[PDB]
Amino acid sequence: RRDWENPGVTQLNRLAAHPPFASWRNSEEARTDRPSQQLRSLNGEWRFAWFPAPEAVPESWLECDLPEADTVVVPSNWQMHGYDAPIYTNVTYPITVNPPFVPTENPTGCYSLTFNVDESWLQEGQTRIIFDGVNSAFHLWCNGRWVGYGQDSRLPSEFDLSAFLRAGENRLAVMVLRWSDGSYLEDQDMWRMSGIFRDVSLLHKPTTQISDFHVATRFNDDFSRAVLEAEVQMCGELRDYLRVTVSLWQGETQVASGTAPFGGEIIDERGGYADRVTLRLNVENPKLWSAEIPNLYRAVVELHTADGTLIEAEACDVGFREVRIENGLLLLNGKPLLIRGVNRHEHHPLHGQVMDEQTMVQDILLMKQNNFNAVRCSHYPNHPLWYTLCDRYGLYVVDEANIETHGMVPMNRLTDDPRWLPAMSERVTRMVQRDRNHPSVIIWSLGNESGHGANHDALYRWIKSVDPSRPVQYEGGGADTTATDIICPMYARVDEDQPFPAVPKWSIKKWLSLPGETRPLILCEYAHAMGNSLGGFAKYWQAFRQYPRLQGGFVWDWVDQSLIKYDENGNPWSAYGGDFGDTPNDRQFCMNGLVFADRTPHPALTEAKHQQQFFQFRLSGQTIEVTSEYLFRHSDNELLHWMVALDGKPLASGEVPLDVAPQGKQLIELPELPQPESAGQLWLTVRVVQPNATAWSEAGHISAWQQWRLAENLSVTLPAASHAIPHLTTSEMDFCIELGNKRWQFNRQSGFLSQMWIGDKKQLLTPLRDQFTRAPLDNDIGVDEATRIDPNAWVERWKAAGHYQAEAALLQCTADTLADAVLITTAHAWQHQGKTLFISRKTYRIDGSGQMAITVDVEVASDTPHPARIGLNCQLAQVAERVNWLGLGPQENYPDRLTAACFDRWDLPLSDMYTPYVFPSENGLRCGTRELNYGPHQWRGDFQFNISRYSQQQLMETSHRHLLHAEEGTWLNIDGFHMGIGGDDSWSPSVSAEFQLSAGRYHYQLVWCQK
Amino acid sequence: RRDWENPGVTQLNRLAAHPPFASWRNSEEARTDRPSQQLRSLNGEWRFAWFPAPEAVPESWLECDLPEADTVVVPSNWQMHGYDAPIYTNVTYPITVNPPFVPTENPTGCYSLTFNVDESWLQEGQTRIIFDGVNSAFHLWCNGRWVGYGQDSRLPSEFDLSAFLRAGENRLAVMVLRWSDGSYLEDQDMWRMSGIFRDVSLLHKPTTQISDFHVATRFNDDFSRAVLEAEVQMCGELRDYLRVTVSLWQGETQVASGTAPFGGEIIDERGGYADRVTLRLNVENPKLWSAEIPNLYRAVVELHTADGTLIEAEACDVGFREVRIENGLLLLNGKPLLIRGVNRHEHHPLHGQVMDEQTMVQDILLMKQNNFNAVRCSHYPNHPLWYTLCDRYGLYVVDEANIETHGMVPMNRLTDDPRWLPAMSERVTRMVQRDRNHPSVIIWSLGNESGHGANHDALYRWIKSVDPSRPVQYEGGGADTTATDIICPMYARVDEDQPFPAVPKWSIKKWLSLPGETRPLILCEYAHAMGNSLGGFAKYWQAFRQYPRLQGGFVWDWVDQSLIKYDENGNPWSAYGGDFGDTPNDRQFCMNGLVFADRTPHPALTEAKHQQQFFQFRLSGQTIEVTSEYLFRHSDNELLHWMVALDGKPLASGEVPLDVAPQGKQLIELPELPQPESAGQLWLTVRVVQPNATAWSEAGHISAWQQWRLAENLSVTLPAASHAIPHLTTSEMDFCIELGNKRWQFNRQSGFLSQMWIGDKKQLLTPLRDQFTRAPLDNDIGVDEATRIDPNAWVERWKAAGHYQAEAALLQCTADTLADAVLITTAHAWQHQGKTLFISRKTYRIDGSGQMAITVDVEVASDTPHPARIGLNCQLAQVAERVNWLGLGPQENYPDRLTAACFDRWDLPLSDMYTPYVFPSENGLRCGTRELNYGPHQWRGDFQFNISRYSQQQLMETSHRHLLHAEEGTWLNIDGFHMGIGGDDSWSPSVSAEFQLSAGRYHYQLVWCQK
Ligand SMILES: [Mg+2]
Ligand SMILES: [Mg+2]
Ligand SMILES: [Mg+2]
Ligand SMILES: [Mg+2]
Ligand SMILES: [Mg+2]
Ligand SMILES: [Mg+2]
Ligand SMILES: [Mg+2]
Ligand SMILES: [Mg+2]
Ligand code: NA
Ligand code: NA
Ligand code: NA
Ligand code: NA
Ligand code: NA
Ligand code: NA
Ligand code: NA
Ligand code: NA
Repeated sequence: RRDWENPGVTQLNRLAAHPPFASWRNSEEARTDRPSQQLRSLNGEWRFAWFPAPEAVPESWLECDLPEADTVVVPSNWQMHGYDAPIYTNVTYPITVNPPFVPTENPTGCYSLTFNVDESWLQEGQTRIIFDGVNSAFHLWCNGRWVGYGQDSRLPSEFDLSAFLRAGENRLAVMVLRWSDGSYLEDQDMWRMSGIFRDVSLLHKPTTQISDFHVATRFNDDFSRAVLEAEVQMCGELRDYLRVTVSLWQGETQVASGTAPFGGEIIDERGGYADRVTLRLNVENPKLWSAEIPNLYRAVVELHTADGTLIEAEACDVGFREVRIENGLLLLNGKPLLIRGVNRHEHHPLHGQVMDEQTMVQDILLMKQNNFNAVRCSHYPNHPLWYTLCDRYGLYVVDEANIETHGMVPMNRLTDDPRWLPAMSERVTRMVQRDRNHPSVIIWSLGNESGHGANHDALYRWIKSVDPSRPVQYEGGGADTTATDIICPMYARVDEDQPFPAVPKWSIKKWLSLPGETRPLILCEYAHAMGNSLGGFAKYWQAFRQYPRLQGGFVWDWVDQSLIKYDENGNPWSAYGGDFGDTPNDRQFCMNGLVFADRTPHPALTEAKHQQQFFQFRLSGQTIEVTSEYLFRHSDNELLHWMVALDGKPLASGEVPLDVAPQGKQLIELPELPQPESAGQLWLTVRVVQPNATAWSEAGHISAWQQWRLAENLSVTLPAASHAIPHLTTSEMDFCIELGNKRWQFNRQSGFLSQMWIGDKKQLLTPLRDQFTRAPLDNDIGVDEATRIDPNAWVERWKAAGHYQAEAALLQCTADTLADAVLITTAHAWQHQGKTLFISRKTYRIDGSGQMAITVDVEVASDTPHPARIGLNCQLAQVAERVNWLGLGPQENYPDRLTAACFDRWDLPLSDMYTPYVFPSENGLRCGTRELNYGPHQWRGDFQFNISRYSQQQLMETSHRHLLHAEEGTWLNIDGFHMGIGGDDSWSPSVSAEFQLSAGRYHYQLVWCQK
Repeated sequence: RRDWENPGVTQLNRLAAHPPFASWRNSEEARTDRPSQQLRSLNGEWRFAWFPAPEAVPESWLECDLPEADTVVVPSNWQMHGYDAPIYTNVTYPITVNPPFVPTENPTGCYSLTFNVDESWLQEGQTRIIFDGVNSAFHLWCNGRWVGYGQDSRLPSEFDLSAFLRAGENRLAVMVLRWSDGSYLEDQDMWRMSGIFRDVSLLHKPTTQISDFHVATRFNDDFSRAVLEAEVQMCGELRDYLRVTVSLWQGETQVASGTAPFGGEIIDERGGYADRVTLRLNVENPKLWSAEIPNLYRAVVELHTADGTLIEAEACDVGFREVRIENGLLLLNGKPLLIRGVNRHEHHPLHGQVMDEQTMVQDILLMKQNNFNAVRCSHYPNHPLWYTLCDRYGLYVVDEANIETHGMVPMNRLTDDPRWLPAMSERVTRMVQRDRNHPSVIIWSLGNESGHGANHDALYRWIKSVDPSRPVQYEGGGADTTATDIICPMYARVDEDQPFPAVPKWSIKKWLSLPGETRPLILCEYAHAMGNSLGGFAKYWQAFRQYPRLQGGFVWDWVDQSLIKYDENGNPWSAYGGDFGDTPNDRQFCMNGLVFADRTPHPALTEAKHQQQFFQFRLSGQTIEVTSEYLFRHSDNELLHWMVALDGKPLASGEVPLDVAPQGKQLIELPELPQPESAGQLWLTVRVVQPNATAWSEAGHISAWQQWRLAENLSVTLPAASHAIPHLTTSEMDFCIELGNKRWQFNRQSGFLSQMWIGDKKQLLTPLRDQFTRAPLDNDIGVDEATRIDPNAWVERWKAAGHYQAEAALLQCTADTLADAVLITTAHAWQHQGKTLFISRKTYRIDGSGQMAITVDVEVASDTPHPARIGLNCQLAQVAERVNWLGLGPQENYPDRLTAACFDRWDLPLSDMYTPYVFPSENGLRCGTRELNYGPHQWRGDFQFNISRYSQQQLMETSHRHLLHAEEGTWLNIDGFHMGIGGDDSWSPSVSAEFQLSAGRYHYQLVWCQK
């Protein structure tokens, strides 16, 4: 019947959706959340054979294992075992757009398992199989007989096997299709994979059973009284002796309990639900759930006879919290939230889209350690364990339906079509039925990038009707449609409007106050963290803090979707789109994470942590004012450490207990600090330290920091009068300068310093030259292709203007002998096709102390695109182990992403001065640097620098980090000025005006000496 | 696969729904609505075989005609051809409630047709087959090859036959199932039938085609300017040369036109619809559509080339009107509606549920002639022609989705279940897609009696999104849920609350002003017209007129659902539930009509016509004030006739043209009327007559009437002195009175007048006795049955109290001789089990003029249920041809249903004094009667009476009208007092307090003489 090419058939013989069941037959096991004998895992070694189409599958496979089959681990994606290629495409569907049809060549995965069933399971009750995740559609047979069919890759499909099984050995056969009509609703920007990629389980339920239960918590005005309402539904043999008991536990203490027979209130002319009961439990002074303090109770639902026979028990964690929107604000337990969120795909570099507990916990720990309090399930319901972990560790969750039709033209072509309403309804309704009891879920989402269709409006109303406890949001069709309670745009900028036709992205500040608008605004996606990014992140956070109705957002996104491949030597490397022969593909656009695929942080993670801090600081004279942004908790695991240093030299430090109420303030007066006689800038650094370990952090965890300049004493002392005078030697081709053990050589044809000697050892492999370009960042490139040129992207503007190919023409090169120095004066013009782009005028003053003072003045043509940098570069002959600097660090920082960096004396291995972005670009810059030390060299001034074994040219020319080779010596880039990195999005120019090098004239000065 | 036991499969290979198409290939034929050669009817003689289940159908039937098959007319219901029994059940499902399963014995109708097509249809283009109505589900084969499957009995199912067609003879095979999962949504209170019961057609469209079009009309503040917006969608290959023109025609004049290429506005990030276009046409001073003046334009939609070649055209009638709810009022073109509505099922006594143009037109004519302006499609989409007729004749329509789940427990079991959302959605969405261009449709309804579920809220929102031009209503779950724009209760009473748990029926006046309530109230069902009913109808209309937000209602219902059966002699009779061996059944509950099945009016229809009049009248002195209730039309076809009569004798008359603006008033001063010295009451009668014929009425049509009492001159003159004196003869057993040739005999054992003679001829066949009971009306019975007794019903209260069994104990019987008269005095006690129910005290005075004056004083025990009547009855020996009376008439009238009746001298054949209700009961009463003449007899007083060949006993004991036999002589019932008939509903006591006989003591007087 080709059910996989029919959106009218999304399942056959599939059981109703419900909250997580375990069918405990002992109430104490249910209370403690211990394993249930009635819930078995079928994970492990299965048999697998790959076919190019379902028509290629032999009939014998239904009755008998195929000899050519392999033994593989389940859950798995079959692409991860090498059976066919994973495909990375963003918007464009991986199949021809011809709904509801899929390709005749439809990769088919034939899974089978021989497994044991105990006689006891078949003597009574009901045995069901549960497939938590099958991508994208499947038929199931048991012992050769057809059972049913399922679609929706991201929710459990359950089938009754009671009539199919025999005692002892049984065989399942599962035919999994890569493509189905469901694929039209699964166009998320991610790797396209397939298989049985979540858990498989066997569940025994009694004939008379709990078939559904809902838990709600309502509160009085000040949250001092609550009512827990539990609606319980049964299936099977309905009798007067039946009862439900709901008991509520706080650890080992029972706080509340209620018992009732079945038979709900009358609801209409035909009566009520005889198979339902609602229990209402009064709870005095409930401990409330938040991401700050994830207080949980345990609810045990016992189905039993009145006279005391437990039939079965189910249970869940209960978090007492109210979510409501009032007067334009999203409130949790009466207080306005500030969402420090991130979007998180389910991705593992080795296992693909298979999730494990260890990876989930690792992610949650890192998120909380970096001041995140919220996660969006981009863009599908997650593995069931995710919600349990968010309940327990404390993260707010946006649970999102598995509906994305991005590649349709227009985007709402399916979502406005009533014929696709059934398929869409199932993806929304079965999510809600599964996840509605989790306190961590605070907002429902209708899916992602599917335009706005009448189906969205219908399903919005459905959710509002069945679950009034949670707002519903949806970004499609302009972010503020009738299908959303929250204005939830993606990549709307802070101040700048983007007035696209039909779906404009207004400035978020402006959006709030459009005529008639009252809703809160929380960005579903913002700060696109692709490669060297998160420029302008601080601008979002300032706006969030200033505007009550700007309640935060979810960063895009958590983890790079890179996959591991192996070279000829068997060494692993990170692969992206196209690396598996997948075509068409979207190359590196799958890597947008704050962390690498192996969960190593990108530098941008520290900027997020800092801007998302829960304590705010102000300094007034000697007094530090600390303000708490916590809504519910006191600062009961926090001390403030302070330190004052003079140009990195510690002068005084202390620690003070933090005792701040939520939303409260504490004033801390610093002790009397002695005025230092020595020249330099005094800097105050404060850090909030957590003395005690928590569920999510180690003792000594730093949660917040801030820095201020204190008193500065400008140096007025003159350097000691030099004994010697440098000697100049002139030839037609060179100016040569000598002083003691030092020599400098300036080439008179090029006008550059071409060599230096310390003692007898040469210092340069390439001359010291101006540099006005950078190896383009992902944000500089956007959607620019070799086959599809985007002329608006920064890289294309620079290329078209000739920035990368401009040749220095020498205008002036002179030498003068002074009383105590030699002065070299140069001027160069950079030209492309008769156009002068830049002029650089320099002096080099070499004095009797051996120091070389370099003054640089640059003119930039007003009509050329603003340059990426204004600086110098050279390749140093030496490779040293360490890099030591006085300036911002320790991590990579750029002009629009340097708030997290602190001014101090930093010392790192050379390798740490390179950031291994999978797609290579300009990287490793440190800004605000006053002194740099490397080998025998010292540079002083006020500059930005990077230092590495890789030239800008190599970074520019290499597509993958594993293909980079260390060059001879060390490439040094020292910039007077560097352009912002941007990142509001990564497909259009996003560098704000104040971070563009538009001044026309630029001045910087450096001293180069030997330390 | 048993697709008929799966609510997830409602169709296979079915084409999208759309407005009525004809694929005109000539624009003038489209404009004039003439036949299209591309649309063929397949109605006529088909081959048919009946089977007990689909499993019994032989495979050979797919390939060739079954020899055992019969030739039958299609469309038809196979029950009407006698292949199996139609079932009448109200609430209880006709199948075991076990969703989604149906009985294994599932009557299966195998239809086939041999046909050929035009050569050119085999050449190119798309040939589809359209089944307008198949009950309840079907599979389709063409030339032995399976095509598809369909459900929903009340909307067209269309399938592409292009790839199945062959040269020469083709064969259709249609397997129709009586029961399917669709049956769970089709539990309407009606006969349960099956088959291909609406049209079958073939439609040949081009491959490049108009696939959908929507027409909208928006207005400025005073309706002097309109914009017609037409959205047009195509299927097939897009070409740059393609255009759409929409032209608007007022008869033969083109008033507006717009032309554009395809390609709609940008709607999201992916662009717009390249396969759609919206045309906007400015219309100055549009003629507006209303039921009062159904002004229509013709919209012609042409798919054509830029250089003028027509590809195809579609078209519809356009009515310019705005429907909105504002400030709690339902407005049409800015004016508040008063709905004079009726519910109408599609029913024919011979053809079952097959509708034809002639019957539809007959219904509309009768509805408009009886002052109805609105119809509710209870409870499913109607035959497509219905809406066209309502567009053109002018009736407001509520279009209702084919969803009723009344028999579920509770009522919302399916409608609150997300697994039934897909099946429900199609029944709503496909109705809107079909009917949205009809101006007569002003309100969408989500179905009937299915409780209130989340699926209702979802679909409510879907309609509001897709079609903002019409309010959405739904009565289920308490009539004021979140799924309705209009408070739309069924059988809510005017003043009396019915505070049922969960779903109370408040007094409609009270309902409006409940805290927070703002919506209009229009009863979806009221005034249940079952048998002798419509008591208290005037109370509704008084309330509707007084309360702005009470905007009327829909009477239940238009036509009795009786079916024709034939007796042994071939004579037809009207049959109801159970008469076909159908069991369980709900007997006469299928007959609730204002008209009989053959469209003959019940007496109740005139009460409806009168109360629904469009002119209101007041009298002050000699001035008649006429007020128009029309919203839009002037009284341009109206003449007022007035007449004054003294006790039925015409005294003066005249006529005046009505010249009244909508909502306006006209004063008409009556001339100087001559004062009659002759005693009696003067009565004024006015009637509004339409001099000119219309589309819906004949010349001379009476649309309104009213009566007033004018001057009364009481008679003070004494009658002529008696010439003779009556003589008394006494025996132990009798008092006999003689005067001339007249004799009266009073039985001294019984205490009643047992005989009268004129000469030798006996006048009585049964003695003249008190009567306190009536043959129970349907309203007296309710849901009371032999198997399940309902003690609250009036009939059960009367039976339990012994009213029907009470025996007359004689207390007193005396005779006195006066100066000119003989006086008989009697007293009787009616008792049951020692309890005295009633006491009757009488005097009979027989004077020398031969007149018998009867004075009756009755005492009714306060603790007995109030009696049905207080009167006398006898069986007269005489059978005469005519009945002449001075009182209310000419039609049957009761105390709570007599406003339409007029006081005058009436003269009818005896048969007209009997109302042939299919279920026999008390009938034919006429009230307010001062004089009754029958043969030689005259009765005078102030009484109610009925007169017929049927005793109350026979009417009470006979289940069907055709089983009644004329008894010897004539049964006369003369009541001093008669109880109301009620009818607010027919399953609970509904007679209002003021019409119950609760006064305890009653007096009346009569004179019996020979004329
Ligand atoms: Mg499918
Ligand atoms: Mg216990
Ligand atoms: Mg046993
Ligand atoms: Mg997308
Ligand atoms: Mg700072
Ligand atoms: Mg079905
Ligand atoms: Mg019903
Ligand atoms: Mg009247
Ligand atoms: Na805010
Ligand atoms: Na991406
Ligand atoms: Na503390
Ligand atoms: Na690169
Ligand atoms: Na009204
Ligand atoms: Na009925
Ligand atoms: Na007139
Ligand atoms: Na009867």
